[PDB]
Amino acid sequence: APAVTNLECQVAVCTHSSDFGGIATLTFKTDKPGKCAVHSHSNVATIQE
Amino acid sequence: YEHTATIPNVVGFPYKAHIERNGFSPMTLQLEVLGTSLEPTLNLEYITC
Repeated sequence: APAVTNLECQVAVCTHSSDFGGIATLTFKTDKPGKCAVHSHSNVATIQE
Repeated sequence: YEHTATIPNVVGFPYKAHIERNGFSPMTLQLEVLGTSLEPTLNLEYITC
């Protein structure tokens, strides 16, 4: 499993549209590429794909 | 999208108007008047020879 460290985010737009009203951007540090999965531990917003 | 501005009346004077909205890059306009007439509402009282 590729190790993922130093994971932060920043905000671009965040509008209240019905479909998907915002684009986040996440940077980190790793050692080799591969496959991962993401999820949101809340109910205020939902993340895609 | 809707936007209003006011331009001064001097001829040969490029004015810039700025448009800002969420989710898009800012954009500037360029209005520039090139001529202006002023016709009164005539009616011939008489004519003279």
